[PDB]
Amino acid sequence: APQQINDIVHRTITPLIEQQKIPGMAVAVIYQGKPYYFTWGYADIAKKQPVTQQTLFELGSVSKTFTGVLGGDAIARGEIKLSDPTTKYWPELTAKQWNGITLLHLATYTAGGLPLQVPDEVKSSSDLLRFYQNWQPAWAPGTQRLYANSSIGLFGALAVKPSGLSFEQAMQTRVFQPLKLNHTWINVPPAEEKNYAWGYREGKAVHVSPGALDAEAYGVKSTIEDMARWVQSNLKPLDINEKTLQQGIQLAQSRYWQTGDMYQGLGWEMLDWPVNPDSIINGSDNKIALAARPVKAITPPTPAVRASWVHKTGATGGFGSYVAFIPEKELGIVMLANKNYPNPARVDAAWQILNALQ
Ligand SMILES: *[B]([O])([O])C1=[C]N(C2=[C]C(Cl)=N[C]=N2)N=[C]1
Repeated sequence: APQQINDIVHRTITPLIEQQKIPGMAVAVIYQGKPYYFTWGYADIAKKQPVTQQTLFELGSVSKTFTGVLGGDAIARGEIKLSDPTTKYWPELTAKQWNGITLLHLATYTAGGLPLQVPDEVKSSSDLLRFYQNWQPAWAPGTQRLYANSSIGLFGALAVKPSGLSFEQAMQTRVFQPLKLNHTWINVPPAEEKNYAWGYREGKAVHVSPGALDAEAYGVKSTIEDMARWVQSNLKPLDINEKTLQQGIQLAQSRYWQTGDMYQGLGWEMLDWPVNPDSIINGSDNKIALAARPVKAITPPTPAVRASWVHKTGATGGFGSYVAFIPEKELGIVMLANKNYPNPARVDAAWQILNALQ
Protein backbone atom coordinates (compact mmCIF):
# COMPACT_ATOMS: atom_id res chain seq x y z
CA ALA A 1 0.00 0.00 0.00
CA PRO A 2 0.87 3.70 -0.32
CA GLN A 3 2.62 4.81 2.84
CA GLN A 4 -0.23 7.11 3.80
CA ILE A 5 -2.72 4.24 3.83
CA ASN A 6 -0.26 2.02 5.67
CA ASP A 7 0.42 4.69 8.30
CA ILE A 8 -3.14 5.64 9.08
CA VAL A 9 -4.35 2.05 9.17
CA HIS A 10 -1.54 0.98 11.46
CA ARG A 11 -1.77 4.01 13.75
CA THR A 12 -5.47 3.45 14.28
CA ILE A 13 -5.82 -0.30 14.40
CA THR A 14 -2.80 -1.17 16.55
CA PRO A 15 -4.06 0.75 19.66
CA LEU A 16 -7.58 -0.56 18.99
CA ILE A 17 -6.42 -4.16 19.18
CA GLU A 18 -4.50 -3.42 22.36
CA GLN A 19 -7.36 -1.53 24.06
CA GLN A 20 -10.01 -4.13 23.13
CA LYS A 21 -7.82 -7.25 23.58
CA ILE A 22 -8.80 -8.47 20.09
CA PRO A 23 -7.14 -11.84 19.27
CA GLY A 24 -7.09 -11.49 15.49
CA MET A 25 -8.18 -8.89 12.98
CA ALA A 26 -8.23 -8.28 9.24
CA VAL A 27 -8.83 -4.97 7.54
CA ALA A 28 -9.28 -3.92 3.91
CA VAL A 29 -9.23 -0.34 2.74
CA ILE A 30 -10.64 0.35 -0.70
CA TYR A 31 -8.93 3.46 -2.00
CA GLN A 32 -9.67 4.89 -5.44
CA GLY A 33 -11.43 1.57 -5.97
CA LYS A 34 -8.44 -0.70 -5.24
CA PRO A 35 -8.15 -2.92 -2.13
CA TYR A 36 -5.28 -2.97 0.36
CA TYR A 37 -5.12 -5.60 3.05
CA PHE A 38 -3.82 -5.76 6.61
CA THR A 39 -3.85 -8.58 9.15
CA TRP A 40 -2.95 -9.03 12.83
CA GLY A 41 -2.84 -11.73 15.45
CA TYR A 42 -4.57 -15.10 15.69
CA ALA A 43 -7.41 -16.90 13.98
CA ASP A 44 -6.91 -19.77 16.45
CA ILE A 45 -5.03 -19.03 19.66
CA ALA A 46 -4.67 -22.65 20.75
CA LYS A 47 -3.26 -23.87 17.45
CA LYS A 48 -1.24 -20.70 16.86
CA GLN A 49 -2.84 -20.08 13.46
CA PRO A 50 -2.41 -16.48 12.25
CA VAL A 51 -5.07 -14.34 10.57
CA THR A 52 -4.39 -14.30 6.84
CA GLN A 53 -6.20 -12.87 3.83
CA GLN A 54 -7.91 -16.28 3.48
CA THR A 55 -9.20 -16.51 7.10
CA LEU A 56 -13.00 -16.81 7.34
CA PHE A 57 -14.74 -14.64 9.93
CA GLU A 58 -18.41 -14.71 11.02
CA LEU A 59 -19.92 -11.53 9.64
CA GLY A 60 -22.91 -11.55 12.02
CA SER A 61 -25.44 -8.91 10.95
CA VAL A 62 -23.30 -7.68 8.05
CA SER A 63 -25.08 -10.72 6.57
CA LYS A 64 -28.20 -8.52 6.45
CA THR A 65 -26.61 -6.56 3.60
CA PHE A 66 -26.39 -9.72 1.50
CA THR A 67 -30.02 -10.52 2.34
CA GLY A 68 -30.99 -6.99 1.37
CA VAL A 69 -29.21 -7.22 -1.98
CA LEU A 70 -30.63 -10.71 -2.68
CA GLY A 71 -34.11 -9.33 -2.02
CA GLY A 72 -33.26 -6.39 -4.25
CA ASP A 73 -32.31 -8.78 -7.04
CA ALA A 74 -35.61 -10.65 -6.61
CA ILE A 75 -37.51 -7.33 -6.99
CA ALA A 76 -35.50 -6.47 -10.06
CA ARG A 77 -36.32 -9.94 -11.51
CA GLY A 78 -40.04 -9.19 -11.03
CA GLU A 79 -40.40 -12.12 -8.63
CA ILE A 80 -41.58 -10.02 -5.70
CA LYS A 81 -42.64 -6.44 -4.98
CA LEU A 82 -41.86 -4.60 -1.72
CA SER A 83 -45.42 -3.31 -1.80
CA ASP A 84 -46.81 -6.93 -1.74
CA PRO A 85 -48.56 -8.14 1.47
CA THR A 86 -46.55 -10.62 3.51
CA THR A 87 -49.47 -13.08 3.12
CA LYS A 88 -49.06 -13.25 -0.66
CA TYR A 89 -45.93 -15.35 -0.12
CA TRP A 90 -47.09 -17.11 3.04
CA PRO A 91 -50.81 -17.74 2.63
CA GLU A 92 -50.96 -19.72 5.89
CA LEU A 93 -50.21 -16.46 7.66
CA THR A 94 -53.91 -15.78 8.17
CA ALA A 95 -53.97 -13.84 11.42
CA LYS A 96 -55.60 -10.37 11.10
CA GLN A 97 -52.67 -8.32 12.48
CA TRP A 98 -50.83 -9.14 9.26
CA ASN A 99 -53.25 -7.19 7.11
CA GLY A 100 -51.32 -4.13 6.04
CA ILE A 101 -47.85 -5.56 6.71
CA THR A 102 -45.83 -5.65 3.48
CA LEU A 103 -42.45 -7.06 2.47
CA LEU A 104 -41.15 -3.43 2.76
CA HIS A 105 -42.01 -3.38 6.45
CA LEU A 106 -40.29 -6.71 7.03
CA ALA A 107 -37.14 -5.72 5.15
CA THR A 108 -36.83 -2.42 7.08
CA TYR A 109 -37.82 -3.45 10.64
CA THR A 110 -41.01 -1.34 10.46
CA ALA A 111 -43.73 -4.02 10.68
CA GLY A 112 -44.67 -2.76 14.16
CA GLY A 113 -42.45 -4.39 16.74
CA LEU A 114 -41.29 -7.77 15.57
CA PRO A 115 -38.65 -8.89 18.14
CA LEU A 116 -34.85 -8.65 17.85
CA GLN A 117 -34.50 -12.41 18.26
CA VAL A 118 -36.58 -15.31 17.15
CA PRO A 119 -37.22 -17.27 20.36
CA ASP A 120 -34.75 -20.12 20.99
CA GLU A 121 -37.77 -22.44 21.36
CA VAL A 122 -38.58 -21.99 17.67
CA LYS A 123 -37.00 -24.69 15.50
CA SER A 124 -39.38 -26.24 12.97
CA SER A 125 -41.19 -24.50 10.15
CA SER A 126 -44.44 -25.08 12.07
CA ASP A 127 -42.85 -23.53 15.18
CA LEU A 128 -42.09 -20.48 13.02
CA LEU A 129 -45.64 -20.27 11.63
CA ARG A 130 -47.05 -20.40 15.12
CA PHE A 131 -44.66 -17.70 16.37
CA TYR A 132 -45.60 -15.29 13.57
CA GLN A 133 -49.37 -16.07 13.77
CA ASN A 134 -49.33 -15.35 17.50
CA TRP A 135 -47.16 -12.25 17.38
CA GLN A 136 -48.96 -9.05 18.34
CA PRO A 137 -47.82 -5.69 16.96
CA ALA A 138 -47.22 -2.87 19.38
CA TRP A 139 -47.54 -0.31 16.61
CA ALA A 140 -49.18 0.22 13.26
CA PRO A 141 -47.00 -0.73 10.36
CA GLY A 142 -44.66 1.91 9.01
CA THR A 143 -44.57 4.01 12.19
CA GLN A 144 -41.68 2.73 14.34
CA ARG A 145 -38.35 1.01 13.59
CA LEU A 146 -37.15 -1.81 15.85
CA TYR A 147 -34.07 -3.59 14.52
CA ALA A 148 -34.93 -7.28 14.40
CA ASN A 149 -33.77 -10.61 13.01
CA SER A 150 -37.38 -11.84 13.04
CA SER A 151 -38.21 -8.99 10.58
CA ILE A 152 -35.47 -9.00 7.94
CA GLY A 153 -34.96 -12.76 8.36
CA LEU A 154 -38.58 -13.42 7.35
CA PHE A 155 -38.15 -10.99 4.43
CA GLY A 156 -35.16 -13.01 3.15
CA ALA A 157 -37.04 -16.31 3.51
CA LEU A 158 -40.10 -15.00 1.62
CA ALA A 159 -38.10 -13.10 -1.02
CA VAL A 160 -36.71 -16.31 -2.51
CA LYS A 161 -39.99 -18.30 -2.46
CA PRO A 162 -41.01 -17.54 -6.04
CA SER A 163 -37.58 -18.60 -7.38
CA GLY A 164 -38.21 -22.01 -5.80
CA LEU A 165 -34.58 -21.98 -4.62
CA SER A 166 -33.53 -22.46 -0.98
CA PHE A 167 -32.23 -19.22 0.52
CA GLU A 168 -28.68 -20.58 0.45
CA GLN A 169 -28.89 -21.71 -3.18
CA ALA A 170 -30.37 -18.39 -4.22
CA MET A 171 -27.65 -16.46 -2.40
CA GLN A 172 -24.98 -18.65 -3.98
CA THR A 173 -26.29 -18.48 -7.54
CA ARG A 174 -27.53 -14.93 -7.64
CA VAL A 175 -25.09 -13.02 -5.45
CA PHE A 176 -21.90 -14.85 -4.45
CA GLN A 177 -21.14 -16.51 -7.84
CA PRO A 178 -21.73 -13.49 -10.11
CA LEU A 179 -19.55 -11.32 -7.82
CA LYS A 180 -16.79 -13.96 -7.63
CA LEU A 181 -17.16 -14.29 -3.86
CA ASN A 182 -15.77 -17.81 -3.94
CA HIS A 183 -14.74 -17.88 -0.29
CA THR A 184 -18.05 -16.63 1.24
CA TRP A 185 -20.35 -19.23 2.77
CA ILE A 186 -23.58 -19.63 4.65
CA ASN A 187 -22.35 -23.09 5.57
CA VAL A 188 -18.57 -23.46 5.76
CA PRO A 189 -17.54 -26.51 3.68
CA PRO A 190 -15.09 -29.08 5.11
CA ALA A 191 -12.46 -27.97 2.58
CA GLU A 192 -12.43 -24.49 4.09
CA GLU A 193 -12.56 -25.44 7.79
CA LYS A 194 -8.79 -24.97 8.18
CA ASN A 195 -9.40 -21.29 7.42
CA TYR A 196 -12.41 -20.74 9.71
CA ALA A 197 -11.27 -18.60 12.67
CA TRP A 198 -12.57 -19.26 16.12
CA GLY A 199 -14.44 -16.47 17.84
CA TYR A 200 -13.52 -15.61 21.43
CA ARG A 201 -16.10 -14.78 24.11
CA GLU A 202 -14.87 -14.44 27.69
CA GLY A 203 -11.70 -16.23 26.57
CA LYS A 204 -13.52 -19.26 25.19
CA ALA A 205 -13.31 -20.41 21.56
CA VAL A 206 -16.82 -20.30 20.00
CA HIS A 207 -18.68 -20.52 16.68
CA VAL A 208 -22.20 -19.42 15.92
CA SER A 209 -24.93 -21.98 16.75
CA PRO A 210 -27.79 -23.02 14.44
CA GLY A 211 -30.93 -20.91 14.90
CA ALA A 212 -34.17 -20.10 13.08
CA LEU A 213 -33.62 -17.67 10.18
CA ASP A 214 -29.86 -17.73 10.89
CA ALA A 215 -28.79 -17.78 7.21
CA GLU A 216 -31.00 -14.78 6.47
CA ALA A 217 -30.17 -12.64 9.48
CA TYR A 218 -26.62 -13.33 10.68
CA GLY A 219 -25.16 -16.46 9.13
CA VAL A 220 -22.63 -15.50 6.43
CA LYS A 221 -18.86 -16.21 6.89
CA SER A 222 -16.32 -14.58 4.57
CA THR A 223 -12.68 -13.57 4.10
CA ILE A 224 -11.24 -10.09 3.99
CA GLU A 225 -10.62 -10.41 0.19
CA ASP A 226 -14.21 -11.35 -0.55
CA MET A 227 -15.49 -8.58 1.72
CA ALA A 228 -13.37 -6.05 -0.14
CA ARG A 229 -14.93 -7.27 -3.39
CA TRP A 230 -18.37 -6.91 -1.70
CA VAL A 231 -17.53 -3.30 -0.89
CA GLN A 232 -16.21 -2.67 -4.45
CA SER A 233 -19.48 -4.02 -5.86
CA ASN A 234 -21.64 -1.83 -3.62
CA LEU A 235 -19.45 1.20 -4.38
CA LYS A 236 -19.83 0.77 -8.18
CA PRO A 237 -22.91 -1.28 -8.93
CA LEU A 238 -23.09 0.00 -12.50
CA ASP A 239 -19.97 -2.05 -13.32
CA ILE A 240 -21.70 -5.36 -12.47
CA ASN A 241 -22.67 -7.17 -15.65
CA GLU A 242 -25.67 -9.09 -14.31
CA LYS A 243 -28.48 -6.61 -14.80
CA THR A 244 -30.87 -7.59 -12.02
CA LEU A 245 -28.03 -7.76 -9.48
CA GLN A 246 -26.84 -4.30 -10.45
CA GLN A 247 -30.38 -3.05 -9.82
CA GLY A 248 -30.73 -5.07 -6.62
CA ILE A 249 -27.61 -3.40 -5.24
CA GLN A 250 -29.01 0.00 -6.08
CA LEU A 251 -32.34 -0.87 -4.51
CA ALA A 252 -30.69 -1.96 -1.24
CA GLN A 253 -29.10 1.57 -0.93
CA SER A 254 -32.37 3.41 -1.51
CA ARG A 255 -33.61 5.45 1.43
CA TYR A 256 -36.95 4.10 2.73
CA TRP A 257 -37.29 5.61 6.19
CA GLN A 258 -35.54 8.26 8.24
CA THR A 259 -34.88 8.33 11.96
CA GLY A 260 -32.71 11.15 13.24
CA ASP A 261 -30.02 11.53 10.63
CA MET A 262 -29.95 7.89 9.54
CA TYR A 263 -31.81 6.34 6.58
CA GLN A 264 -32.87 2.72 6.39
CA GLY A 265 -31.99 0.74 3.21
CA LEU A 266 -32.41 -2.99 2.63
CA GLY A 267 -29.77 -4.28 5.09
CA TRP A 268 -27.61 -1.20 4.55
CA GLU A 269 -28.05 1.93 6.64
CA MET A 270 -27.01 5.30 5.27
CA LEU A 271 -26.26 8.88 6.32
CA ASP A 272 -25.59 11.95 4.21
CA TRP A 273 -21.86 12.53 3.57
CA PRO A 274 -20.08 14.42 5.07
CA VAL A 275 -21.26 12.96 8.35
CA ASN A 276 -21.01 14.09 11.88
CA PRO A 277 -18.61 11.55 13.37
CA ASP A 278 -20.39 11.75 16.77
CA SER A 279 -23.60 10.93 15.02
CA ILE A 280 -22.35 7.66 13.46
CA ILE A 281 -20.11 6.73 16.41
CA ASN A 282 -22.68 7.36 19.14
CA GLY A 283 -25.48 6.07 16.86
CA SER A 284 -23.76 2.69 16.53
CA ASP A 285 -23.93 1.97 20.29
CA ASN A 286 -26.55 -0.72 20.87
CA LYS A 287 -28.37 1.64 23.24
CA ILE A 288 -29.39 3.61 20.15
CA ALA A 289 -29.20 1.03 17.40
CA LEU A 290 -31.43 -1.52 19.17
CA ALA A 291 -33.97 1.05 20.50
CA ALA A 292 -37.58 1.50 19.22
CA ARG A 293 -37.65 4.77 17.27
CA PRO A 294 -40.33 6.64 15.37
CA VAL A 295 -39.69 6.78 11.60
CA LYS A 296 -40.63 9.20 8.85
CA ALA A 297 -41.55 7.58 5.54
CA ILE A 298 -39.60 8.72 2.52
CA THR A 299 -42.35 8.86 -0.08
CA PRO A 300 -41.19 7.70 -2.58
CA PRO A 301 -37.83 6.22 -1.52
CA THR A 302 -34.80 8.19 -2.62
CA PRO A 303 -32.67 6.16 -5.03
CA ALA A 304 -29.08 5.37 -3.95
CA VAL A 305 -27.35 8.66 -3.08
CA ARG A 306 -23.66 8.72 -4.04
CA ALA A 307 -22.93 11.30 -1.32
CA SER A 308 -23.59 8.89 1.56
CA TRP A 309 -21.79 7.08 4.29
CA VAL A 310 -23.21 3.59 3.82
CA HIS A 311 -22.52 1.07 6.54
CA LYS A 312 -23.50 -1.91 8.71
CA THR A 313 -22.17 -3.32 11.98
CA GLY A 314 -22.22 -7.03 12.69
CA ALA A 315 -21.57 -9.31 15.64
CA THR A 316 -21.95 -12.83 16.80
CA GLY A 317 -21.08 -14.18 20.25
CA GLY A 318 -17.38 -14.39 19.26
CA PHE A 319 -16.95 -11.95 16.34
CA GLY A 320 -17.24 -8.22 15.59
CA SER A 321 -17.43 -6.78 12.05
CA TYR A 322 -17.95 -3.45 10.37
CA VAL A 323 -18.26 -2.29 6.77
CA ALA A 324 -18.52 1.32 5.55
CA PHE A 325 -18.13 3.05 2.23
CA ILE A 326 -18.68 6.36 0.50
CA PRO A 327 -19.68 5.96 -3.18
CA GLU A 328 -18.90 9.56 -4.13
CA LYS A 329 -15.28 9.11 -2.97
CA GLU A 330 -14.63 5.52 -4.19
CA LEU A 331 -13.53 4.82 -0.64
CA GLY A 332 -14.40 2.16 1.89
CA ILE A 333 -13.28 -0.11 4.71
CA VAL A 334 -13.97 -3.59 6.07
CA MET A 335 -12.94 -4.54 9.63
CA LEU A 336 -13.28 -8.25 10.71
CA ALA A 337 -12.36 -9.39 14.20
CA ASN A 338 -12.71 -12.53 16.23
CA LYS A 339 -13.99 -10.82 19.35
CA ASN A 340 -17.29 -8.93 19.68
CA TYR A 341 -16.05 -5.54 20.94
CA PRO A 342 -18.16 -2.40 21.24
CA ASN A 343 -19.64 -0.90 18.07
CA PRO A 344 -18.53 2.68 18.80
CA ALA A 345 -14.88 1.63 18.87
CA ARG A 346 -15.29 0.06 15.38
CA VAL A 347 -16.95 3.09 13.93
CA ASP A 348 -14.45 5.53 15.54
CA ALA A 349 -11.57 3.58 13.96
CA ALA A 350 -13.24 3.45 10.55
CA TRP A 351 -13.96 7.18 10.54
CA GLN A 352 -10.40 8.02 11.62
CA ILE A 353 -9.09 5.97 8.66
CA LEU A 354 -11.57 7.13 5.99
CA ASN A 355 -11.53 10.78 7.10
CA ALA A 356 -7.73 10.79 6.75
CA LEU A 357 -7.89 9.34 3.22
CA GLN A 358 -10.85 11.31 1.90
B1 LIG B 1 -26.42 -8.69 14.26
O1 LIG B 1 -26.82 -7.37 14.78
O2 LIG B 1 -24.96 -8.81 14.38
C1 LIG B 1 -27.08 -9.85 15.07
C2 LIG B 1 -26.54 -11.11 15.32
N1 LIG B 1 -27.42 -11.85 16.04
C3 LIG B 1 -27.23 -13.12 16.47
C4 LIG B 1 -28.26 -13.88 17.05
C5 LIG B 1 -27.98 -15.17 17.46
CL1 LIG B 1 -29.22 -16.16 18.17
N2 LIG B 1 -26.75 -15.69 17.31
C6 LIG B 1 -25.78 -14.94 16.77
N3 LIG B 1 -26.02 -13.69 16.34
N4 LIG B 1 -28.49 -11.04 16.29
C7 LIG B 1 -28.33 -9.83 15.74
